[PDB]
Amino acid sequence: QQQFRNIFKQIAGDDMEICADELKKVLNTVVNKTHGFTLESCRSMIALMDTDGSGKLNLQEFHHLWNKIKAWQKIFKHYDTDQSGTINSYEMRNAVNDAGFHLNNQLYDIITMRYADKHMNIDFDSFICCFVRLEGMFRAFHAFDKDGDGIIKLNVLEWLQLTMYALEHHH
Amino acid sequence: ESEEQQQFRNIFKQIAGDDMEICADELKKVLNTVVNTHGFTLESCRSMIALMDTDGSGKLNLQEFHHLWNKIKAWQKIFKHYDTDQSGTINSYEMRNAVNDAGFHLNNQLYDIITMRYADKHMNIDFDSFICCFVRLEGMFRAFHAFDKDGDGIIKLNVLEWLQLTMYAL
Ligand SMILES: [Ca+2]
Ligand SMILES: [Ca+2]
Ligand SMILES: [Ca+2]
Ligand SMILES: [Ca+2]
Ligand SMILES: [Ca+2]
Ligand SMILES: [Ca+2]
Ligand SMILES: [Ca+2]
Ligand SMILES: [Ca+2]
Repeated sequence: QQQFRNIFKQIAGDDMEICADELKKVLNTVVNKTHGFTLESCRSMIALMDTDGSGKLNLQEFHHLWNKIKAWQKIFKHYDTDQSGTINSYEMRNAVNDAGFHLNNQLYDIITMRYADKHMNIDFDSFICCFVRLEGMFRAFHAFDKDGDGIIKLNVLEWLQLTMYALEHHH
Repeated sequence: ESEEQQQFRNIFKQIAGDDMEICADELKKVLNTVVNTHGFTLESCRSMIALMDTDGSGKLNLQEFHHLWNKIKAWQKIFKHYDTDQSGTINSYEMRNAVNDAGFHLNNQLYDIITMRYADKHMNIDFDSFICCFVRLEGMFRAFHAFDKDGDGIIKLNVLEWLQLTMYAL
């Protein structure tokens, strides 16, 4: 992680961790070309990759976030054949499935309604935002499902753990 | 009491518009101008509505708002009790007590999660976050008992049910 370490150091600043603002800046500087990451996205990335609960991303946490964005970008580029900077809503079903998320029709429509624009396309920022929320929601759940069957039984404090973790707070 | 309900009818008559019901934007207006920045955010008002919209209309009628108001009053009294230095904030130990004072029994993991989500970089909770946390806590307790139809204290969820909930309800 030669100058990856160095990129992290520049933006992280004095506390050596990355808050939402620093993440936007680094992400829009290095993943580049309207087509940029919003502060909404970067906050949900922090919220969901912040594994030690510090509230900001350290190097290790940032590096995992980064490998995730790249892999998701590969899938975007694969479906945006006509370089439009967007994929239509049908391709999103495919994208999500390719990235490992086998869902259902109710969920595919929720995703389209939430993340598609008025032409029914989905830009990269929305694309990444949606995948961040799916991975984050899946990992929150998975922590109670180490056996892997996709089914969990919860008591009330377990459900409060899950849900209070899942509900982001922005102010 | 009755007078406060009259007062509140008069606020609604002014800002609720024709439906006499308040959406999240309208609630924001009300709370931040029955007070005189800090103040409640849209995000928090969205959660207040999720909590107290007991008829599922998506907005608050007068009675639902009155109930909300009362809870905010009660929680505010708890907040005061701990913000002794008048700082507008309370610290993280103070939140555990405030939480327990408000009736919620939780555990150490929940205290860490509350801190991660509601505390600033100094590990203090401002009032917007305090109330926002409290309504979510109460809302989530209500969800649980509503999902637990047999009452055995346990709920079954699959990953898709979960992903379904987290995309609209949360
Ligand atoms: Ca920093
Ligand atoms: Ca961290
Ligand atoms: Ca395209
Ligand atoms: Ca299981
Ligand atoms: Ca209205
Ligand atoms: Ca209502
Ligand atoms: Ca204080
Ligand atoms: Ca049950």
